[PDB]
Amino acid sequence: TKRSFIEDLLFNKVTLADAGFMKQYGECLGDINARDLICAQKFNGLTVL
Amino acid sequence: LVKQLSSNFGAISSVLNDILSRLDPPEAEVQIDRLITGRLQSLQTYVTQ
Amino acid sequence: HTSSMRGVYYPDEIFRSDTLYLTQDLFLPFYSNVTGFHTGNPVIPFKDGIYFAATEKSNVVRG
Amino acid sequence: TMIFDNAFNCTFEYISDAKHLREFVFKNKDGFLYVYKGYQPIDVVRDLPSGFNTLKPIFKLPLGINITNFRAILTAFAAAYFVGYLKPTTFMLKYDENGTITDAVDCSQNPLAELKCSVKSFEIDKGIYQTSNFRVVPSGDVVRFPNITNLCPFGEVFNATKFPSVYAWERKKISNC
Amino acid sequence: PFQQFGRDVSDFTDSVRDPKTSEILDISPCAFGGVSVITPGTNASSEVA
Amino acid sequence: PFQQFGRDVSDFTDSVRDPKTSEILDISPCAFGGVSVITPGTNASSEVA
Repeated sequence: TKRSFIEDLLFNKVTLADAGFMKQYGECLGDINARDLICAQKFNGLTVL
Repeated sequence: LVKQLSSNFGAISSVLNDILSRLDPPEAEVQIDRLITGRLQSLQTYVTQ
Repeated sequence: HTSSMRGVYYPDEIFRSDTLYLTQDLFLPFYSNVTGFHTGNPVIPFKDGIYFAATEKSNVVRG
Repeated sequence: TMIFDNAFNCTFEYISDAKHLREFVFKNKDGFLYVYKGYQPIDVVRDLPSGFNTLKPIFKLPLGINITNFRAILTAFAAAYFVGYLKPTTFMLKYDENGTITDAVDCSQNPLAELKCSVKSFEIDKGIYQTSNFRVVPSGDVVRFPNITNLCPFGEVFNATKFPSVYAWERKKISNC
Repeated sequence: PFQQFGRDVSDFTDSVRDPKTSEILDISPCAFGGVSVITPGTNASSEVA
Repeated sequence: PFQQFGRDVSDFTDSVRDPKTSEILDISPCAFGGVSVITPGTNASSEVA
């Protein structure tokens, strides 16, 4: 990773994203570098940019 | 905002494609207008917040 | 053979000052496909909206 | 000669008595025939020349008739038709001085035109502007249901070891299947 | 086996077995959203993305 | 000549030709607004503007 140890601790402790409620909105999670770039949508019409 | 979508804003049911197979078109007009007004008020409150 | 920005009529009788009005009842979209019978021959085309333009002098197409 | 053919049922008699490019557009809506007229001096003989040619309404005789055809052009003859059909779409009309249009934008051909119609402007600045929402129209259709619950024993009736004679024929009571 | 259909967290029908044969999952949401227009300026050029 | 009446940018009837004779322009809006009261204080005096 291109981050420091403190940045890794900050991005690995507060990044809970409300496990269980993350599927309440459509979003294309992932990065283009990993060549996965999974696009996910929901019927509610709510999207997070 | 998601849970407010399934709310009976003075209509028969809070689910589409259900009030159109058991009611008349002239009554379905108001049955849909009530839900539309309720959802618009909920979305306006969400946008204000 | 193409209606390049042709067929723009007044949709109503309302006089409007300098502004940008949005019309919904206006028809004849730009760059359409017209069928010109440049020969004249009596034919029976369809209806529900047409664009009858005559490029001939002395009012040949008058009926 | 088509006028003097027959006069069985006649009504609504209205006679209004008193190169070249005369354009006409006919519209039938709720039993109302809208007639527009426009003139433009042209010189080319190939096809419809470029331009705008704002049309002017002349007649609005309803006639309560749902017209569906048009024919009987002149004879004894250049004579073309240049007829083009139309579809219901939205338009943005500019209104310059003295109440003339001289400019219009059809919001159905390019995304740039739709953007110009959305923000109500002919000169668009640089940047991203949300205009509308796209939808995917379903093409096919899938219908699935339970195949069979109580299969009818038609194989026992058709495929059997032997059948009785004609004078001693036996019927069946196949029901609730 | 007793479960016929299934809903999501947003109170929307997620999947359902095939009633005829080969009981598998079912509908996923289709692609939608708001189309945006990219214009480098009308005075500059007439391109559009 | 074909236009009978005309509206403003606010979709309100601005002008209209005279049906009887002497076709000229027509109605302009009247005077209205919110009347305010100027008081230098009840304990000071009883004047009011």
